[PDB]
Amino acid sequence: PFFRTEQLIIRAPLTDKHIYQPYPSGADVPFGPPLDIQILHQVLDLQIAIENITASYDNETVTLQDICLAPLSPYNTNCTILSVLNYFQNSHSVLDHKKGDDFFVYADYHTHFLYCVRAPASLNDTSLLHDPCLGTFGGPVFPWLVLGGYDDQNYNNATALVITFPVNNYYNDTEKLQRAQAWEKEFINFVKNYKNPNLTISFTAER
Repeated sequence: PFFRTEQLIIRAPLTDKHIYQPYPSGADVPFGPPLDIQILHQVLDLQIAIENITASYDNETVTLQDICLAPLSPYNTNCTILSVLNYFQNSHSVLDHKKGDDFFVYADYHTHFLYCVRAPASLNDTSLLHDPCLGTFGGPVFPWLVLGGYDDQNYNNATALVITFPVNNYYNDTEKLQRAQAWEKEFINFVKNYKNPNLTISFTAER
């Protein structure tokens, strides 16, 4: 009777903490293993791969786009994806945005992250990048829904990422429910056969 939850919890066991040192000054900001830039690129590609899973249901193909919660559709049909990567609009190149010299970096994904976790609905991070914080589904991503293992409200210290793909409930529509469940089986098969030594992944699909 409520939305269906497909979910991943991702950790980076072989990755160390690192230190963001802001420019021109500012105090050091620690960043947990899974907010390493290379880990975030890997996770974005896993997320996109999930977005492009297709299941076979009799003579139809079922995509996530067919079954996902797209509350702003038909005008914005982007699937709702609650993920830290949506602060970068699920874009490798936004994630790599940086303002810097040959010696110094004035703004980068650290800056954007630190701003967005406090202003998730903002269209402009007020920094030299001027990047939006809104996810590509047109809505905000609250930091406590997509990060775990941090202390207080220091989301930069997160030790796990939470990625959620809401799917329609299809209450009183068993036919479409069949397609959603076929896609969920394919989701499970994919993730259970995805082994990346730099990542641990807990994964669940709706019962």
